[PDB]
Amino acid sequence: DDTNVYRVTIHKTFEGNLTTKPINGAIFIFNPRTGQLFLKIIHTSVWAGQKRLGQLAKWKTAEEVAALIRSLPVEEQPKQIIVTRKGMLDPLEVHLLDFPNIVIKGSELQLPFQACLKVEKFGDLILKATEPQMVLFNLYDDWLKTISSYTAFSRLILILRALHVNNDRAKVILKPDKTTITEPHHIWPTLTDEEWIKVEVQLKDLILADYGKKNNVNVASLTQSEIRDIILGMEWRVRAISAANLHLRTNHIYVSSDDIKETGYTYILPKNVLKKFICISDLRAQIAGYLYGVSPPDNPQVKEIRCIVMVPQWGTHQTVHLPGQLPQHEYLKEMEPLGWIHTQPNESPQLSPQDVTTHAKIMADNPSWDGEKTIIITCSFTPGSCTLTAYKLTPSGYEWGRQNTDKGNNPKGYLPSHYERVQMLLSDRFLGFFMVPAQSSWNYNFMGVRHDPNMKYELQLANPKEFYHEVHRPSHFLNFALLQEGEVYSADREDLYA
Amino acid sequence: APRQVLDLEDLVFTQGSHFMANKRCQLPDGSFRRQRKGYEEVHVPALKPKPFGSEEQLLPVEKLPKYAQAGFEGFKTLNRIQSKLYRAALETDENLLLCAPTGAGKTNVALMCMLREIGKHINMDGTINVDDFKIIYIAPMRSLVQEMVGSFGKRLATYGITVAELTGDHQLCKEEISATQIIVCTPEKWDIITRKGGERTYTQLVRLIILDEIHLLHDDRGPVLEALVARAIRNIEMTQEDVRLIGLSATLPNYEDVATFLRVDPAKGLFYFDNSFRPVPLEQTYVGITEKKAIKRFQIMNEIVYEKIMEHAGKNQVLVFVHSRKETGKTARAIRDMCLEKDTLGLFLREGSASTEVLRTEAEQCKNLELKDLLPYGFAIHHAGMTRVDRTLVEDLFADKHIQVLVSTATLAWGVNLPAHTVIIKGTQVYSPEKGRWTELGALDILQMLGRAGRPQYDTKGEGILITSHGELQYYLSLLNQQLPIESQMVSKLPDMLNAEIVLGNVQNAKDAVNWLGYAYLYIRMLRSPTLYGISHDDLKGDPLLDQRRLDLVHTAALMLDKNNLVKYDKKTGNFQVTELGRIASHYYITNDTVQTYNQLLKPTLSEIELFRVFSLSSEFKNITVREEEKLELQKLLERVPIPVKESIEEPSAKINVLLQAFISQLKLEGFALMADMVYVTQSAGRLMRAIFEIVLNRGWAQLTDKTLNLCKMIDKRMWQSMCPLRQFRKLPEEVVKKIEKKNFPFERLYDLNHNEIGELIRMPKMGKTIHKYVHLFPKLELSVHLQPITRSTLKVELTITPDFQWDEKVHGSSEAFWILVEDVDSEVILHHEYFLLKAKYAQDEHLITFFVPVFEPLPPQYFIRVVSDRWLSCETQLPVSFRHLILPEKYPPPTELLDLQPLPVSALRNSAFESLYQDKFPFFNPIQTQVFNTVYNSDDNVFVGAPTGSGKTICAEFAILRMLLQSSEGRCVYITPMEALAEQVYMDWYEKFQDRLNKKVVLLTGETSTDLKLLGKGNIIISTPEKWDILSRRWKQRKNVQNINLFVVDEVHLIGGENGPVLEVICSRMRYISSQIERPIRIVALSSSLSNAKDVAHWLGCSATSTFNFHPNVRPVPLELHIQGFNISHTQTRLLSMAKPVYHAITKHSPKKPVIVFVPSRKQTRLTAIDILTTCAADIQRQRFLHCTEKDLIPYLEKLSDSTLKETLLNGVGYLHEGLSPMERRLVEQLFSSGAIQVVVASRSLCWGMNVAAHLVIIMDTQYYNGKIHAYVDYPIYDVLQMVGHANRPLQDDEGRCVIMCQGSKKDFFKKFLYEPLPVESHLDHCMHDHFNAEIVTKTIENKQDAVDYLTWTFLYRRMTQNPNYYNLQGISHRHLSDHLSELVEQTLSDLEQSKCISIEDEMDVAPLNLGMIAAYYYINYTTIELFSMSLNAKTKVRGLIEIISNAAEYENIPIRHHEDNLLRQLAQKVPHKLNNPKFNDPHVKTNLLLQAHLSRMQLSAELQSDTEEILSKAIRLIQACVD
Repeated sequence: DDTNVYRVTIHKTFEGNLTTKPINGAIFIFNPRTGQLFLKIIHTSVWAGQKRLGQLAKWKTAEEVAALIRSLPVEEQPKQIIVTRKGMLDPLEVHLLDFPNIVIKGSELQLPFQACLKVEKFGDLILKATEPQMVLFNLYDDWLKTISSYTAFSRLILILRALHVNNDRAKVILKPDKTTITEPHHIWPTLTDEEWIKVEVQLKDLILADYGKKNNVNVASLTQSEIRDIILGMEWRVRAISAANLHLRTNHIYVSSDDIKETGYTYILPKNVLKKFICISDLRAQIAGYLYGVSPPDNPQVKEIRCIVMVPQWGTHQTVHLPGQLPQHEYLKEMEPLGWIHTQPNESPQLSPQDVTTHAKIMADNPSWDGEKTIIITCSFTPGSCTLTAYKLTPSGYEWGRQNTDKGNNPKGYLPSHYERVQMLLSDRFLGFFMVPAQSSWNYNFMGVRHDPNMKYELQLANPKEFYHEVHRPSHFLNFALLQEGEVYSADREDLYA
Repeated sequence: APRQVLDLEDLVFTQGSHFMANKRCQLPDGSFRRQRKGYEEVHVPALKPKPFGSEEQLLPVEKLPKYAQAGFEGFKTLNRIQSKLYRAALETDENLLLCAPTGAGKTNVALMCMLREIGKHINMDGTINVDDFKIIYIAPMRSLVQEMVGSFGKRLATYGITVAELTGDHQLCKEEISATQIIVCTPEKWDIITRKGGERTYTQLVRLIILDEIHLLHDDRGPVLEALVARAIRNIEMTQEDVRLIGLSATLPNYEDVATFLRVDPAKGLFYFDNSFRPVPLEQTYVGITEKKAIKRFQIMNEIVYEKIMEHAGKNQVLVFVHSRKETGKTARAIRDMCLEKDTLGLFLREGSASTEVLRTEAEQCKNLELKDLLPYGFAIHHAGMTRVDRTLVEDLFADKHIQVLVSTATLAWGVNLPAHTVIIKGTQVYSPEKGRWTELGALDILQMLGRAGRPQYDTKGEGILITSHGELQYYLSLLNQQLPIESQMVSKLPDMLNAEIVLGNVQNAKDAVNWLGYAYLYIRMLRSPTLYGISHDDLKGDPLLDQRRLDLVHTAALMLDKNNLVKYDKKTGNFQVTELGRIASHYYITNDTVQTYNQLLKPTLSEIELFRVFSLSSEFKNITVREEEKLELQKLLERVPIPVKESIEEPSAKINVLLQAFISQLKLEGFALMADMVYVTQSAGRLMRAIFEIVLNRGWAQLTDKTLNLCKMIDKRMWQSMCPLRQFRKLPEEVVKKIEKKNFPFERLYDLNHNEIGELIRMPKMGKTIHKYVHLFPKLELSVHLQPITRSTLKVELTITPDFQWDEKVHGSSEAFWILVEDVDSEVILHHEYFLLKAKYAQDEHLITFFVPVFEPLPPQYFIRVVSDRWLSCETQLPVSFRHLILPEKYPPPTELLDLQPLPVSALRNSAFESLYQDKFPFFNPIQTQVFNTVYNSDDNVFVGAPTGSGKTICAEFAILRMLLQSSEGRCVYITPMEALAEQVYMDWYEKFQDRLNKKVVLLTGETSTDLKLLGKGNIIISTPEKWDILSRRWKQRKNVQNINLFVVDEVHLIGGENGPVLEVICSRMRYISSQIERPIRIVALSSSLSNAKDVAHWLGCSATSTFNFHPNVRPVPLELHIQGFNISHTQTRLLSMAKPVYHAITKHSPKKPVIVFVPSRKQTRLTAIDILTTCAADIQRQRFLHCTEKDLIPYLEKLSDSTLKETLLNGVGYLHEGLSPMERRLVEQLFSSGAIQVVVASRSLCWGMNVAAHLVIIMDTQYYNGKIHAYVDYPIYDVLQMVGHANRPLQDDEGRCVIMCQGSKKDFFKKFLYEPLPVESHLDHCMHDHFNAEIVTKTIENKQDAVDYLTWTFLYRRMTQNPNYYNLQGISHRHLSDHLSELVEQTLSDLEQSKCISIEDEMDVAPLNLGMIAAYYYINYTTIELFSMSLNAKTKVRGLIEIISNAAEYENIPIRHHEDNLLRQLAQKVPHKLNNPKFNDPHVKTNLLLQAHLSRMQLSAELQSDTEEILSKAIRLIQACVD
């Protein structure tokens, strides 16, 4: 519910204008069986300098769910993100590729999730919110003992509707006694079984009676359908779907800036190749590519990656296994290899042991590339964006990745001293191109029967296609079991055109 | 008063073909009405025919025109209607209108009007060869049109005349229809052909229109017929060329008004008839169902049909009309169940047990169709649904009267001519996806279904039982009698009419819009009864001439298409402006609101999921819906698609998308509803995707164009490119395609295998042979390419493409169409595009196309050139353009500043005798002139002067010439122009400038070497040509008249870039060489246009930084505004055809008060263009506007006229300037155009060099030219066309100039790249060195290898080398790279020269001349010619062999052979004395051989070849003497 993220107030001026003061907003998220509410409240200090206000609160909500998905235990990473507000679905589906297997959808079925701020606790705490922070509370806190998650959802929804309608008869119902208190550690009044059932009657009759006295309706002659509807609301293909937005991520870059070793090389790349490469990659399908570049005249501390080489391979979640036979190419005949690079679904600030291992095992399988002068560029898919970094293995990481046979997640012999940084720069002055395999294209993603790192294949001075290209998925595209002579049936082929 | 818009929704007809416009009906003769339960049944008996009048005899084929009777065999007795019509049908080109019952025989009336139109072109010694005649025959239906074409082919082949049917794509089959006679087609066929332009390339020779069954005007299809009629009438009144208009329709009212709209005379051109002359008089019955529930109606229909079945179960024929797909077999078994449950009643359709061939009907048991259970009984079901030959096997025994009950669909009435006794038609409706659901069937459809009851041979009078509604039976009985009035649906497609005619250009302004909207059949309709057309009588009388109605109606279409970007103009102008998107939509027949949606949805990031969804949301099918009854199976339909539409939900968008994908996969969707939706959607899908593709490709989204080419191929072939390639060639089975598809074996490695290995992938040598032949039929284009750097950001790419698969003329057919697209570094957007259309002639040969592509700041590692066919599946060839080592040329310093000094008067130079021929001409010298004056007069330095043609370069040379004359009286000066026409023209100025005024004799170089040596030495001023001034004076050492030249001038010094400029370049080099050697200071004055490399030109030709002055073409005496005007078709024919409107329009728009020179590519194009401009100005009633004078003022100059074309063209004020007219005729035309009587001049492209008459407006139209050397088009020369653009300026009057470069899409881009920017000068010394090197080696100035190096140290390549070494492909610009380049170049040159037997190379350093070398040096012939002569001329040869040897010379192939000339010289060499062995007339060797044979035979030739033979003989003499030596 991003209904509360946008808030203002109106007051009369000495000019005669209704002067607008922005107020604390909050984007709310609910989970029924967890009884869980998480409201990310930003104080009015947010919209001081931003011209746009409504779409701004919307984008803030989408980015907020994005960073919350980045911070929340992956064990709780949900499959779907349902949105009361339609405009969330767009920026959410833009930013939540950071949970790319989390689909975004809007609800035609609306919930009184914002008007549940008609409780003094949450509303007051929202207006008293002194800084930006997401807080959580337990709504059905007491129910789950001898009640169901489903019934807790239905009851919270109905009572929320009744509170959004009047909240005065709702306070009458919710404090009908002076001795019956509510648990303060809980959200709702802890009532007995028959007490909660009677409160269900109160809230349901409230919804029905207010509905009828509003709509001049014979609300007793309404069915259970109208009653239920009114009370509770209004009366790899995943990759083929998500990966098509790879062009929107390109225009959002982050280049890891940190302490400068200030002795080694610094890698400067033109960003158009990185855009096109994240476009020929996907959100989870990681692409691998060997970089090629030049050092500028009289500028030995700079290594500008001015060309991309894509060799026959495929990419998985955490690793990428590329051709052991490396690229020979005339277009890079005056060039040098500066190492490797991979797109990444997962975001952490540590150079992959598997990647650095392939790198050291390539610098030891070919001494032409210099180990300390080899670097691996990881392009991580952050909330609706790409963040790029380039790290390099010293002799320590080199030994680790060279003799390291088991490429597990945290193997025997990983270390925080293993990898080292180099500084990278995006540049808008010079552009290169890419070179890809000859007899097939780079991508064998859907084809594992034709995969080998020793594979014999040339490189070609040409551009690539997207990951899901009609070529590099030969499986489904040739899937055709057809009865031909059906075309004689229904022989009305009226054309009249050409 | 401004026009007032009307709400264009309601004033038109809803649900066409069912209108029932009349408010009452009329009873027939014996109509009887019986009111029964559940249905009211009305019956009307057969008619009594109109009695033949007294003294009336029918017509056989004997007393008819003799040439007409051919092909009418077997037909001795015609129908009386055709008999009475044939007199005027054979004797009159009047517009004819027929209204007669279906089956009356008007078909043969139109057939006879076509046979007589064929006889209109005939010969004594030649047959009906149709190079003079063509026709357009618009028949209503596809099956009937196909049937008529198939029959009239054989019937009409009697003379050998071919009737073709119109299905062919635009450019694939166009020259085949050009190889066709009368074209049979549909209204939409003709409409799409006209919006594509297909009608005007055939027009002026297609003098007949044959419209059959025009009654669909009342149906919604009426818009196409009305567009045809309106455009026909309007264009005919503009062209004044006649055309026969023959329409045939059923018997109904409004035929007089339709004839009026057709411009048909009711006096002698009317043929009207009722239902009384019918072939078999029809007794009709309408069973109207008033039942409230269709649940009752549906079985009531079965019961009433059972009654109508047991009625004619006697000796009779029932033809059952069923409306649904499987309804053919579904109406079956209902009669069977009635007959079976009737207790052995209803059956027994024969005369006994043994009779009527029941054993035959049983023994015909096996058919792939449902004949199994239907043939043993007499009632059967027939359709194209079941099979192909089973329809034939049903119709055979039907004609044998062995099937007295046959259930079929309206495709039967659309099918071949087969008769029937009685009809029983159930339903009266169809399922139309154009409006979205069930609709009353077509009027023409019901007339068709009632057109097959009753035979001419066995059946006497026919009947019919139609089960329809009691409410719609009023319309249905007023249809079966002459009571339905034929109205129009014009206002519906009036928007598409406006868009199409505005793209077509016959209607630009609101005036032409009203003139066109008055051309509709709707115009006569509103004129005679606006009643149902949208006006009350008071305002109707208040606007009687429909002026106000044409002011209102047009406005609505104009504004709607204006908002939807098919038009753009405010209420201010009224003149229309169609753009690329409107063009794509109008040409590819997608809706204009769908085109708006497509323009708004089209984005660079369009994925497949979004592209197919945008195609499904097209406004073409706003009537398609997603019913639940099929939405259950719709789940599966979404499940079987590989590309997910999942953003789309269960509704018409996703249903259309998943129908697209299910069809593409060839997936079976159970429901007939979804089936029909698929039919219509995928029928218009090709068109929609084609429009979107053209749009996004022209917009430049390369990724969108790739997605759209994938979609286009997949929608053409109804398949996926991920499937085996040979699935597009019908030859190899699905089993074989799947056998190749089972395992992982890319196509791209299927070629390198052997014939056995190609099948050994699946282990089947049985296929290896045919699979191999298929792989050799698999299309491939092969690409080589070169890159040449001209400018820093601007480069050129020259590609050669050869077909790498031998074509199959049954599959490849006429030609191969593809796109070659130049793309940037990462290939996201396209840089440029050339659409390749290669005919059957040019397969397997390299295709050499030259186009320019730029670069930008971030120098890229590689660009792309992608050549992929239009229709092919999985066939493409990309070509890298590697720029990693690319270094473009130096950015040239900017131009010299235009400083302001006083306009120098002509008395500035203190000489009055020099001011005399200057002052009286121009009062003030140009800024460039007054700036140059100081350095050009008061100094003795060498000048390089850049100013574009028209800034006074002649004065820049003349000041220095007068300066040399002032320096000394007897000083010498030689000016050189490599353009012979320019040299002669400037000599024409200098003759009066010098000989009379200054007395300094002027001499212009000539071919005769002795005569030219003598010419010099008498005159102090010598104008010259490049070859005449180089060949002579290359050895000038002894001729003392050369070294004394104190002044040398050179006109058009930028010309180095083109071929044959090496002569003048070596000449200026040697000029400076002699200037150093003679010990005298020798001045040079070079005048050329603006060039970036002017600095290097000056530094080489002996000028310093301040003493150089180069100005850009933007500093001009009268500044010129130039524009690029595109016609987006690739065919040069289509471009030249559709460019005529812009030329006349530009005459009227930019310079209606100024003269217009229209430059066209060809000489004969000049007469034709004058004719076209005259036919465009004559319709514009203000005609004869290109003359400013009276009638009789021309007669004294027209008395000497030779071509009747030129006389009349000048009479209308146009006039043409070309070779074929006499020189005095050129003088007369030049006088007229320069004096202002003829406001227009049509000039051939070659005349832009020798144009001695100035002008105000220039229109350089169709900048291509069809060079026969490659037998293909090529760009006009850059500097030539630049001078052509300079040729439109009148310094005396005009303050600015107007130049219109009409060029194609790809050929206007090079204009934008080369015209507004100046052009540098290039050096081809690397290519043309050996000739002059040999001449000088003989002349003993080049004495060794190092001496040839010294020679290299002087030329133009020496300059441009480190300036742009990418031009001569020099891998280096440093000292050692330049040294090695010069060294190796001179080395290889002298080596080839010594191998040619021309020189002797001793010690590898020294070199000297020999016999052949001296021969060449003396005779001024090319080394190749000398080598061929030395190697061919032998002991026993004769005149014949030496003729061919000298004809194949180098300097003998420069003459070209023009278009379609391989026949003239062929028939000439048929009787030429010395025959040849396997020669092609496209080789200038055999061409010069033919010229030699003709000149030796003294037979007069046509001027086009006479000029050529003259040019040959004028040069052959030196070669002759050298060969004798």
